Amino acid sequence: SRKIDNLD
Amino acid sequence: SRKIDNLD
Amino acid sequence: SPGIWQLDCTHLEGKVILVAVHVASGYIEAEVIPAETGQETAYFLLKLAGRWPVKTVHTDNGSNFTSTTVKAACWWAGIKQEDGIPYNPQSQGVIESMNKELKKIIGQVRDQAEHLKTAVQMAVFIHNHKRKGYSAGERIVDIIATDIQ
Amino acid sequence: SPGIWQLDCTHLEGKVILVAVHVASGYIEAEVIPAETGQETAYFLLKLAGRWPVKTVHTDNGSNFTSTTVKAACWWAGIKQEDGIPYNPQSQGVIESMNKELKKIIGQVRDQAEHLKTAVQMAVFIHNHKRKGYSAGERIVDIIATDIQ
Ligand SMILES: [Cl-]
Ligand SMILES: [Cl-]
Repeated sequence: SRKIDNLD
Repeated sequence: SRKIDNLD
Repeated sequence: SPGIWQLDCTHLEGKVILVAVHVASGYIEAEVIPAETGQETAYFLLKLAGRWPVKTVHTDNGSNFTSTTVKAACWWAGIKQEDGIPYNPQSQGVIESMNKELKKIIGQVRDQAEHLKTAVQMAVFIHNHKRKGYSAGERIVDIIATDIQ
Repeated sequence: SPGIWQLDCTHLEGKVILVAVHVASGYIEAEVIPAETGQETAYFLLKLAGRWPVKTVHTDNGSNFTSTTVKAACWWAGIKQEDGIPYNPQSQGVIESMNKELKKIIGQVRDQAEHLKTAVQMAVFIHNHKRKGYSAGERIVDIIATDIQ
């Protein structure tokens, strides 16, 4: 998701 | 419950 | 005073951020919970007291002060539970300024994290490492080591 | 050496206990998670590094070494991620003994807690405060204070 905690 | 985390 | 911490509860995004502040250093630990209950507060204090030598906690309100589960955790971990009456009116202002600074940091990182709990941990990290000179994380270690010696 | 930690993952009750050990003192932090994923490992290391000056982490297995989520948390928090190869065979022994000690403590408290997460935090607290002479919690503060000076 393009987040540190959700790279996806 | 007679537990530290559940006094019930 | 090396052993004295203050609990503080603030809200963001319909959720609750529980904070413990080590008063002499400004160092903090924090967590996100759906709501402040005695059981959540008790567990957070058990965690804090296994990590630092917690002698006294000034509770953040009368419901956590009254809560028998919070008192049972303080008994278990050897913590003296006290009220959080700001007999020193400067206490009030210090906590409000801390909450506004934490919220500012959280807004600066907020789009790097999907979940609020990540953003809050990023804010704990930034707060504790900020040099103001020493950081809060340096100050708390110095204070306690001095006490142990 | 003040900055070096080792991750360690152990199982109990169908659940996973993730542990970080500060190698020079033996001090620990730990959590219970349903399973050991790179996202849970990454969040745990973000928490640890906001609370102590984590310079290097030896990961507990190749999956967390490889995990890009874990590498992204180590980047964010300024941590050098390393493997956990016991080039010193003494390392395997020390970890195995720590897991057996922690499980022992957990069984000594297990009936005072409804949830495993409580019993694990009670065991962190007992482990860190045990004098063997200083406790692990005393050693880690002395080590890091010595480093800051
Ligand atoms: Cl609430
Ligand atoms: Cl697993």
